[PDB]
Amino acid sequence: RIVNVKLSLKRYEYEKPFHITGSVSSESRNVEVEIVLESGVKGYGEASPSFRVNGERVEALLAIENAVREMITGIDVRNYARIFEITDRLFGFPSLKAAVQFATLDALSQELGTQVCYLLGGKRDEIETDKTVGIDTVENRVKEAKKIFEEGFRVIKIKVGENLKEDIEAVEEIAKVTRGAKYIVDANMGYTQKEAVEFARAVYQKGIDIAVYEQPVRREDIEGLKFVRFHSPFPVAADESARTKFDVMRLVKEEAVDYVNIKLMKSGISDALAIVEIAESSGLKLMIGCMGESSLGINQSVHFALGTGAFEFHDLDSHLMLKEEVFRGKFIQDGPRMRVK
Amino acid sequence: RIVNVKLSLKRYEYEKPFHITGSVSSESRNVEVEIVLESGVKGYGEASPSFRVNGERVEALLAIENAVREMITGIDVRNYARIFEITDRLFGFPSLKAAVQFATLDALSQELGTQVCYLLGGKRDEIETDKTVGIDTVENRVKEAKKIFEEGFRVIKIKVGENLKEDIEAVEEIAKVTRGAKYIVDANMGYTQKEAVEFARAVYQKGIDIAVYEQPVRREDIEGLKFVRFHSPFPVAADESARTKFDVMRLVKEEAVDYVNIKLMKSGISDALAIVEIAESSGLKLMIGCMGESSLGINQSVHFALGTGAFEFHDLDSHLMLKEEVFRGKFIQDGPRMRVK
Ligand SMILES: [Mg+2]
Ligand SMILES: [Mg+2]
Repeated sequence: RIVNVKLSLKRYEYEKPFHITGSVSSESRNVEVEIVLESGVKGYGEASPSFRVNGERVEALLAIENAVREMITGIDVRNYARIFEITDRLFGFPSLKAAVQFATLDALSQELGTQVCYLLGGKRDEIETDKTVGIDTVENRVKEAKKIFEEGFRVIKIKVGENLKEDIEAVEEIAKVTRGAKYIVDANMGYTQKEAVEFARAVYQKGIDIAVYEQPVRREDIEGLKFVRFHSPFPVAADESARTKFDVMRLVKEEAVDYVNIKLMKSGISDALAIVEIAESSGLKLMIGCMGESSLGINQSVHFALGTGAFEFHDLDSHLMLKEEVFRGKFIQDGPRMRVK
Repeated sequence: RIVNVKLSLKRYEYEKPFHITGSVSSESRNVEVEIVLESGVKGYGEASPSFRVNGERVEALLAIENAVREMITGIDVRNYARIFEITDRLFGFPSLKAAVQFATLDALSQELGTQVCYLLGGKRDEIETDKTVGIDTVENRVKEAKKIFEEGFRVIKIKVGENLKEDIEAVEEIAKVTRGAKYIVDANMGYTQKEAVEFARAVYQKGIDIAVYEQPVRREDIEGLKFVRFHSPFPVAADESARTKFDVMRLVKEEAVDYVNIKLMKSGISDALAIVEIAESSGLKLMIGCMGESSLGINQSVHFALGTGAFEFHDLDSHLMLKEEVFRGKFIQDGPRMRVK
């Protein structure tokens, strides 16, 4: 039984300003969640709210701690489905929903003498994450790309979306100095339908292959996502357009995308599990991503990825871009590789 | 880790012959599955093969005991997702796939010190099953209906499909002497689309309400199921047409039915979990059914239902129709009520 739920503000600084389409961050403000059971067991989760994607604000999350306590204290974690249904009402605070739900499983796994990944199926023992190259000058982008490659990452995520011509130039240059690596391009909704297609064609013509082309158009433009998918040689993914299990069910029905970038910060554990099942029951493929989680937060996704083994690609580099005094995940990080203890 | 698997035939005789559209059974021949772990823990499951629904034959299941053994031994039950994936290759032996997957969770939960239902979410502490009135003369159907009503069952499942006129009469007669009960009518594919619609409209005209109208047409007639759904007042369910998670995705995409009768014997635990997620992500509603399971076999569905709490109706009565020496389920039953220990 849950006897207490604590929310705490935790600030983390980025090695350097992180720039993506329409956004620049030098700080990541998260809300840490701790659940305490009467037995003494403590489960931990982390919420990394996004105003841009989920409409959330950290101050708002912190303001509802008491309501969260009233919602689930007294409930036994072995009846976790009840906790999941209740926390699903927090659809306006998706990142907190995710933290609370994971902390619940974290606590439950401890009581059962096991780990969250095994509770979810323990399908994989290891997964590899890519690392992101934020928007900057072509020169700096190429520089960072080389450094990432030299660090051992064989999947490089390239941000674009604000300048088609320069974006194409950047991808081409990066490709030259990182032969052997796969590439993921993320426009974070910056392109129009035709621009998105032009980008893919231009890069394809140079002999460059893109593993995943993330959310090229605006979030409401489902038809646009489909248009790019059907007129672009690379796998197209929905990120901002895919927050709930209902959004995914809709994207599948419309045959809108080849991929969906699942993020616990958008869907929580409950919807994430539904999306995994939906993808495995259709032609949809998945990749798991992140927002601004610290190591404790990425831990939630690592266990989810390892347990379900449902992803072709993993973009869980958030903690790698933040200055963090001490590692706090229940997993092992070895370069791009991640395993469980 | 699993060090061995054993399959063995188990026969159960019916209190009386069970008659449904195009099939009469006097006995249920099941295949019990036992998995042994290096720790000494033993997991149990039961396969109730259906030749009519799954194309399975008891002899064939027993014949591949060695193959199954080779497939799963050496795998830790904490990595159950791996076992699920491997056993998914037994799509030609669905009932066996179910028995093995459940035996796995049964063994896993024992090691973790909990029960299968809690492992699956522990959503509910109690569920209620209906009881079936097989095909017979109107007079005998009415007699069995009264008896079932007297036993405390408030949801009565009525078999029909071989005689439209007599079927209507049977349902109308049963309704008069069981006021207060809800009814589920199952045609087992016996009607043409128009006959199915006429059956429903006639019952409706007499002021009778049908909770679930199961598989009124042939299994391949998806548009027929949809036709009945759009032209009759009661919720229409797919049973024989819904075996795999892929069948369900198709049924949802085509808006063919209101309900899907999930059966572990058709889907196994893996697909059943996917179907539950697909339903919760759409307008689809679910009921859980059975084939010819004995108490040990029904236990698999009871835990699935209690843990997921995903069903509106429960048709888990096969063990109540079979003569069984000793009860062998890990659950408690009081009339239509079923709870866990
Ligand atoms: Mg993205
Ligand atoms: Mg049926």
